[PDB]
Amino acid sequence: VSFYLILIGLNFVGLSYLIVYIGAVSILFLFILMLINIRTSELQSNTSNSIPLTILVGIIISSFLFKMLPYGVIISKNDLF
Amino acid sequence: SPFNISFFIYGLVFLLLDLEILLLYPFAVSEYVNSAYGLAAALIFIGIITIGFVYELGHDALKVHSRLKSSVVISYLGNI
Amino acid sequence: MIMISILSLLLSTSVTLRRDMSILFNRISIIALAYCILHDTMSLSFISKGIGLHGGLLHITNLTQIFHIFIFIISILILQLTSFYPRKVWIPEYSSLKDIFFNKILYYRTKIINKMGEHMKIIEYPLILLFVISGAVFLISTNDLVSIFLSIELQSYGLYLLSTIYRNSELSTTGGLIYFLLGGLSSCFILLGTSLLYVNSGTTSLDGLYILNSISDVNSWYKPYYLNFSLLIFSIGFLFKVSAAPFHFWSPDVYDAIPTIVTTFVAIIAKISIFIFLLELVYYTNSNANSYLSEFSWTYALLISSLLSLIIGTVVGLTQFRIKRLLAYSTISHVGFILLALSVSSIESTQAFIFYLIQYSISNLNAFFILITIGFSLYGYVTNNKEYKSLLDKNNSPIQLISQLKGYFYINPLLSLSLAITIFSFVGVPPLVGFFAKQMVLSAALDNGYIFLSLIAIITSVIGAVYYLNVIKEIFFYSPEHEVNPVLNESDSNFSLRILNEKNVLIRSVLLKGRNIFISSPFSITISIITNVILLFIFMNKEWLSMGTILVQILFSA
Amino acid sequence: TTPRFWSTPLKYCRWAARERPALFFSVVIGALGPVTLATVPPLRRLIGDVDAAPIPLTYPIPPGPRKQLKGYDDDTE
Amino acid sequence: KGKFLVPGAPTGLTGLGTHPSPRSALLYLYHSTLEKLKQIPEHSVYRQSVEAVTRHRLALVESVVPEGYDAWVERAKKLLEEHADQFDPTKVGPEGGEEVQGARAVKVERDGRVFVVSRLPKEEDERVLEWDGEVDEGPELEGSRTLEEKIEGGLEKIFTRRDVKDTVGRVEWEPEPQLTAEQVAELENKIGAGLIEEVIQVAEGELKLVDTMVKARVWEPLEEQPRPGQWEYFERK
Amino acid sequence: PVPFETLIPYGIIIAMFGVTGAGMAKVRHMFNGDKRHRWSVDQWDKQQMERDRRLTGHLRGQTDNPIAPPGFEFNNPWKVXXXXX
Amino acid sequence: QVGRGGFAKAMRLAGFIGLAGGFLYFYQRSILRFYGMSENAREVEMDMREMTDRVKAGLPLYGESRLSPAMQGVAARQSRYSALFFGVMPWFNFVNHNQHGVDTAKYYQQAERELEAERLAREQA
Amino acid sequence: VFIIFFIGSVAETNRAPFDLAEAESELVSGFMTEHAAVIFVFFFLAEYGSIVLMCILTSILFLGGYLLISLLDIIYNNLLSWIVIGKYIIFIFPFWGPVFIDLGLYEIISYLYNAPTVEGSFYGLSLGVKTSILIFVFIWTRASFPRIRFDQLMSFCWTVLLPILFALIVLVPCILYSFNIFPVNISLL
Ligand SMILES: CCCCCCCCCCCCO[C@@H]1O[C@H](CO)[C@@H](O[C@H]2O[C@H](CO)[C@@H](O)[C@H](O)[C@H]2O)[C@H](O)[C@H]1O
Ligand SMILES: CCCCCCCCCCCCO[C@@H]1O[C@H](CO)[C@@H](O[C@H]2O[C@H](CO)[C@@H](O)[C@H](O)[C@H]2O)[C@H](O)[C@H]1O
Ligand SMILES: CCCCCCCCCCCCO[C@@H]1O[C@H](CO)[C@@H](O[C@H]2O[C@H](CO)[C@@H](O)[C@H](O)[C@H]2O)[C@H](O)[C@H]1O
Ligand SMILES: CCCCCCCCCCCCO[C@@H]1O[C@H](CO)[C@@H](O[C@H]2O[C@H](CO)[C@@H](O)[C@H](O)[C@H]2O)[C@H](O)[C@H]1O
Repeated sequence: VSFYLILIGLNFVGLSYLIVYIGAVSILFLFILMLINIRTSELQSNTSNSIPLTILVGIIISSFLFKMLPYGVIISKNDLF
Repeated sequence: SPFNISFFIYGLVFLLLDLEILLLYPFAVSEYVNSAYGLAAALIFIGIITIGFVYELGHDALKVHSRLKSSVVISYLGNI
Repeated sequence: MIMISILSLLLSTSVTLRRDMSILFNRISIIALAYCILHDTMSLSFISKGIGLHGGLLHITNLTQIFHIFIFIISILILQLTSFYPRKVWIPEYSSLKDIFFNKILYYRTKIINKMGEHMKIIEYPLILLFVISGAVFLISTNDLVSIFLSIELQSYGLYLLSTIYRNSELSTTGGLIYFLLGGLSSCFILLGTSLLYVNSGTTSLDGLYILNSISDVNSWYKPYYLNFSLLIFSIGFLFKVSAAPFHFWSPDVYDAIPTIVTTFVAIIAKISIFIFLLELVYYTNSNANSYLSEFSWTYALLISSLLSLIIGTVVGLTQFRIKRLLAYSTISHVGFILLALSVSSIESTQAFIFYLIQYSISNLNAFFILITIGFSLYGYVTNNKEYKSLLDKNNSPIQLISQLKGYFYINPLLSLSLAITIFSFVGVPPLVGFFAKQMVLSAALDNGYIFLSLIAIITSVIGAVYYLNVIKEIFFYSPEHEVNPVLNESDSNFSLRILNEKNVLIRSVLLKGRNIFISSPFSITISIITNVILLFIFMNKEWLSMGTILVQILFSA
Repeated sequence: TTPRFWSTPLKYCRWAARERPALFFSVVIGALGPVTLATVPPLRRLIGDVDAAPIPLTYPIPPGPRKQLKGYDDDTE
Repeated sequence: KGKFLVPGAPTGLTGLGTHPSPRSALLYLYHSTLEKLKQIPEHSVYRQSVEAVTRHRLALVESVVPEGYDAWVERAKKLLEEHADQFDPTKVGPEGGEEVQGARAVKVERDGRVFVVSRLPKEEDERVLEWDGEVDEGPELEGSRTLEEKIEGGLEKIFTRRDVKDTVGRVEWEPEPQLTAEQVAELENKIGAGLIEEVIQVAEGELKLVDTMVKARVWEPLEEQPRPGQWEYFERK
Repeated sequence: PVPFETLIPYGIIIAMFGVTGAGMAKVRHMFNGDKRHRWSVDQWDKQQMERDRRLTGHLRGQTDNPIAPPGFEFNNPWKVXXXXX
Repeated sequence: QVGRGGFAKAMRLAGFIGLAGGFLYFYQRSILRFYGMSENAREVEMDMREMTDRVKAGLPLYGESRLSPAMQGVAARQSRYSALFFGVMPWFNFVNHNQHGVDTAKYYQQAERELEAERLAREQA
Repeated sequence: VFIIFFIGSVAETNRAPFDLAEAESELVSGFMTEHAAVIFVFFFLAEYGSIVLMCILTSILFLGGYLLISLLDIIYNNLLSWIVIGKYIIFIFPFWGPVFIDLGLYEIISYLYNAPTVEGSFYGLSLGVKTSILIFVFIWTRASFPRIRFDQLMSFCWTVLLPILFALIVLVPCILYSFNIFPVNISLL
């Protein structure tokens, strides 16, 4: 996402994301996660059950929120230049 | 084994101050237009984030610092 | 003045590590909040629907200042809980002006007054409340989307910190964790809603959005569908923060886990700021002209929330046995009445909305003070019940079960009638103040066509009255399981109290038993002022109701 | 041993300069900024060091009615 | 300036700090030592050796007297007499009380001599001292609690402790006058065993040995003879 | 005495920094039409070079003629993009 | 029931808050007469005199600002009616902008009528 | 600010005397396990290249960067007897009438000075000479001091250096305002 923004001209904020998230937030996340004892099987839930609810909520949110976005964001056979 | 809390404090105090200095870099590349009014606002912003820095200095949150006469006094009174 | 207070208090608590120095920092937080009341009180000499200040990012309104002062006083009353010791020792020998002003009493006060109790030791507790108050009084006066977001986070983040400040309780840290994780998801919803507003309107100013909605409301290429869709996501986050069903499962758990001192503040302050902010947003998003715009009115989510909150809050509370879980559900049934008055946007509904919010914030406060005072009262009592032995955090929440209140009428009769007068006000029985609040909300709804919801509301009010009576039956219909401590009155057990004078010379010595230990005056006086307001409102109603009639006369004026 | 600021203000300042130098002189330098704002600018206006006019950052349009020019017309082309 | 030794100032020996009252400590230890020697028979050379040496040092210690001692002792005699119950080990324990933030004294008798053992609250910075140093036992138990739990929580201590400021029935014990720094040096030049504080270290060692010398009865005949050829090595002839 | 052997590597580093600056100044010179390269270029400088291309064909080309040559009116470049905006 | 130095520390903090709240209240009491939210008959006369005395002296009515006309307009929008938000946020005007919400024709009109009065007196004698 | 930056730049590179944290790994390895930076030149070229890069950036910010103090300004001020005959007489006390060859040297020397290769060369030899001087000061620092414990370096950063820096963050823009010296932030230079 940082590169996507730099690529479209938003260098300061794209560099700000780099300095702030990758630089400092994810580092604090790495500290805590490499010191808390984590048994990787107690965090594992039966994901296969939630496929139908993934199917349902994916359609409903996508179908509604997309109409809300403005024309300029969804701007991307005669193609407009 | 328990992990030391100072690891958390290193990341947190960095995370906040690093966000704070980031908010000042626009001021340094906009000084001529900002002039006196911009300076005053930035001084106020610098002052607020400084007071929170003297709080961790005052409490050793970084836990970097913090690294005899006898009370028993006898008196002689003599024979009974 | 709230900002000068936080910085000065922060500097002082930053250079000290002494925990004995907390009671005095809470007293200054009460004096600090008194200067803020003197400043907002003097800022009420104008008529306006609003004045945009500080570049338009803030606004000031007559309704904005009144609520700023109400917030400051509700804050000064909760602060007393941490500014005065829970119990006091009083003797008629030291009760006059000459004594309380020029003489002094000396005794071993530590175990009587709980000097080193937990709530008397956190030094940052007066400061964290002052940062919550700051976010609340900013949310009231926000004129921009970013300002709303930055204010709601300032208030939300400080509520999480207050809920985790008892660091040595497994319950408190659990509750702060539930609050932050469900609160953070609520904030995404508030942020999503504002983002979709700016991305479709090009503006972050509320007045520009109000005018774009004003011009659309007329009975082709750019339908303004986003405003009602954006504000419906936006209100979902604010519905969670006020714990309206369906987004209510978090409040019973968080309110029961954190200490009772803390649940006074957290369970009052966030609703006052969130509900005042929503009222201005409902007034200017109204569709005067019946068009397709009003079919997707965002206010329908509040109508469904209110309907669901009336049912859930009164039905689920029937089987609660924990008093703080009971009171959490009772608050959900009261936001179902607040939410109906907000949803019907009429002159009568707004006046009834303003009354209901103030009086309910005042009465649920009495319900929290009475509970905390009863907990402190049992210091001279003992019990042999096997169930009370196994309770958790018996120091952070002394009263946890409704059965621990059995036969309190036998221990303290007027404290029991204060809790009766307050609970009957929640039921809505006349002549009590809470009747005159539900009367106004029902009359507003009936006058404007909400007959169906009114019948639902009066039905659930019967259901919700069932669990309120169970509390009353438990305090009065039975004999206590708590007996006086036998050692406190042993005839041989007395504590010596010395009366001195100005130049520290003994005036008298006195022998005192546990019969000479009472509740502290700040708690007793506060309880009696609010119980009396609930009981005597029918004789003192003109200034309170007239303030609301004038306030809604301006919001609707022109 | 170590003094107390509110009992002996001058005596604390000497101890802090000697015993907590980085901390003491931080508060000193921070105070010099507030002083330098208060002092030099009036003294500069006393010695006649006038602040430079601002540089233009937009087209400098002059005020008043248009001058009704005559010259450089289509016929001259 | 240097008329008196600062208590707890370093002596030059690491870990050994200047004694607050060196003369009375040494007197207390000697007399206490002489009292425990009566558990030992008269014909033991150990007791005679310890007795003679202890009395020899006891004489030189008593040879020096702090200035104002006669004046101070007369007041202290009366102050004990009229307020004996304040300083009684049977009333206020071996410690002079439990309020460690208040002054604590106790009258102790050894070998026909009277001593007061006053324990003084530690001098700490006001910027770090919470509640004037009153020990924190924890919060009071609150809520529904049993009779037994309240007792083990200390409730009966309400009717026993006192406010540290409550000083009406009590009188302040005034300390003994000290030797001068030059007087201490003269004490050292007589005893001839180094620093005064180092003499107290040896003197309180002689006090501890008597307990072991009595329990083992070192004056009794030889326990285990050397069986023949036990201490024989490789000597010629 | 001076231990020039230890000093030999430092001279190597100075020679490498010299070669980068030496060789980079010359490649840019030739790239820019045997004239010195532009540095802190803003939107104005870039558009000015675009109009230089319009008059001469080279972004660095310079001409002092008062009249623009025929066709100059239609060679104004309007850029077209597919995505960003 | 605090320790030895705790009340002296608190007295200092309560004292700063008192000087803080005390000055804000004093300033807010004076500035509401400017806003028209308090009886201000006295200050209307003192305002009319000074502002007219400035016009006839050729002075800028509200003084000269080292700030840009645009920074003067930002300053003015920040401080207009801001003493009304003192209980939450402190702000003060220290800029010489000319945006003060009032139609300044009256000061000029009264200067003109006062100049025409003095000129006749000089011509009379 | 420069000294703090150079000291901060040694600590940032993990270089000695600020390397005790990564130093203590070799002392607790034990009799069962070992390190992983073993056959890899990557973390060594990553390390040396970050030291060189922290030296070039330190020179960019506080030393001249590529700025050579030009002596061609000094010769202009001193010389005043310009001669069109190529004599190039100088109005100085050690001066005389030089015999510099116009056909051979002056024509050639003037052209080489303005060459794109020569001027670029001096700009990079300047930056190189300055980076190398700082590379010396890193190596000299490692050979001069013992190591600092991790808590002590943390105290240095958080209770000494950063307080001074935040004090200077206040003061510097305050002086630039007091002497009308805020630079323009448009593209000039
Ligand atoms: C403008 C730039 C300003 C920069 C900062 C200016 C100075 C402000 C910071 C210092 C303020 C005083 O804050 C003071 O800090 C010291 C050092 O941690 C603390 O020090 C004390 O407590 C800590 C924590 O138990 C102990 O490790 C330490 O041994 C003890 O002396 C004090 O409790 C605190 O009162
Ligand atoms: C137990 C409850 C007891 C009663 C509690 C409530 C009593 C206080 C209610 C006061 C508010 C209504 O009363 C009135 O409202 C209006 C509008 O807000 C305000 O009126 C104010 O503005 C006008 C308009 O310029 C000014 O001229 C007037 O001098 C000023 O008082 C005041 O606030 C108050 O005079
Ligand atoms: C239970 C309900 C809880 C409600 C909480 C909020 C209550 C708010 C009550 C205060 C309302 C305003 O109360 C008002 O205060 C200001 C304070 O200067 C004063 O009002 C006065 O202001 C200025 C002087 O400062 C005068 O020019 C003005 O004519 C006069 O009205 C009066 O005392 C009162 O009219
Ligand atoms: C503030 C502006 C900064 C501008 C310049 C930024 C340059 C950043 C370059 C980062 C390159 C990697 O950074 C560098 O990585 C290497 C390998 O992981 C580390 O080096 C590490 O491994 C080597 C062994 O191989 C050890 O001798 C060294 O002690 C250890 O720390 C350096 O400590 C680190 O500085």
